[PDB]
Amino acid sequence: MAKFFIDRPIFAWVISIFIIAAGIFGIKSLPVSQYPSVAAPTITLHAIYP
Amino acid sequence: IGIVVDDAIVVVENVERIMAGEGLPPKEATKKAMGQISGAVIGITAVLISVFVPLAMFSGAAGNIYKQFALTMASSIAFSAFLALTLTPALCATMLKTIPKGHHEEKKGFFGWFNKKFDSWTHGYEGRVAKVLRKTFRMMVVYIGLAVV
Amino acid sequence: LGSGYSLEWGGQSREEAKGGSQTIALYALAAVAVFLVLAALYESWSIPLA
Amino acid sequence: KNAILIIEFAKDLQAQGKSAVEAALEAARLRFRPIIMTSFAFILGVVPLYIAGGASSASQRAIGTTVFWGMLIGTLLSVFLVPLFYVVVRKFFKE
Ligand SMILES: CCCCCCCCCCCCCCCCCCCC(=O)O[C@H](COC(=O)CCCCCCCCCCCCCC)COP(=O)(O)OCCN
Repeated sequence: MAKFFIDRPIFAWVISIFIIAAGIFGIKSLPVSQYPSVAAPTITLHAIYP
Repeated sequence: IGIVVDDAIVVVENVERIMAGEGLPPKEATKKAMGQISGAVIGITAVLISVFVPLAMFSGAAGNIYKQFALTMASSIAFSAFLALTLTPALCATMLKTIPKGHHEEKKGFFGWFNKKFDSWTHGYEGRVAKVLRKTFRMMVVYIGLAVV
Repeated sequence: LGSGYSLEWGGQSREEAKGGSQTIALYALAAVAVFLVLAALYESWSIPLA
Repeated sequence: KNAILIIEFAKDLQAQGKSAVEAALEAARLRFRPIIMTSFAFILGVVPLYIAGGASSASQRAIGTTVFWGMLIGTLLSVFLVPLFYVVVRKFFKE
């Protein structure tokens, strides 16, 4: 693997550029927040009996 | 940030040492370096990833935080290892000019001072290690005490 | 018209105001991808232009 | 990682006519410098968190203290203790 790429710098550069582009695209579509979602769901039932 | 440069540092240091101590053209000095240290990279990467693998296997708020930390750490480390294997050799063989004979030597100012200090530190460290190995019993009790503390 | 009178779109009009066109944006990506692939295959930055 | 960097090289080197002590000493001598480089790069990188301040600095300081001191002390102790571990383990669990 290491001997294959020692003779082909341009192919390695191409792979690196593809990785960079993928990273930028991923950054462009990531929501921001303070902390991850850690709260569990809850359901409340309301009743009235005057 | 400080962990993704370990493999590249290892590779570059090995190739630089070979070039400086053997006077070798970069293209095959790189191949020799890759042959020598092709297993250390994989060992280091496996060791690093095996500890962050279990963090992503818990539930709750703590589990969520652990997953968020561990997945990012592991993905970055894996990409760093792949890049060190793939791209580092190419640049080190093509974009790195030949080292002039003794170019690293004859440094003056801060660099020469630092080189002397580091040589002295290495000599002292080797002298201490060679000694700590003739007492394999007392040092074990010292280690046990350290662990207990 | 004074305040108290607004405007809304319907049917086909909704998406036009919701955005324009982005066909040119994607056409450029398909060229960069082809250039990168051809550069990797040829092992040279200059030939893929032909 | 720091321990394996020496253990693997010593294991490879002893397999060819090298005693345990000789292999351990040679491995330590050859692997010293990269270990220091890789450890202190991390230490200097994490220093910014150690002295954090401003908005949301409590968590930064909390993580920085532990990581910084653990790395420093662990590296300083390991660089001197790992060869002993290799020698003792090889001597007791023969083969
Ligand atoms: C000559 C050589 C002879 C070889 C020796 C002979 C063969 C002996 C083989 C013995 C095999 C070990 C038997 C251990 C029983 C398994 C213990 C429970 C495992 C379990 O519940 O799942 C784990 C729970 O961790 C979680 O994430 C959930 C939280 C609970 C974790 C607390 C459990 C304590 C774990 C301490 C270590 C236990 C062993 C773990 C390997 C996650 O693991 P998994 O279910 O996903 O399985 C990995 C599949 N890829």
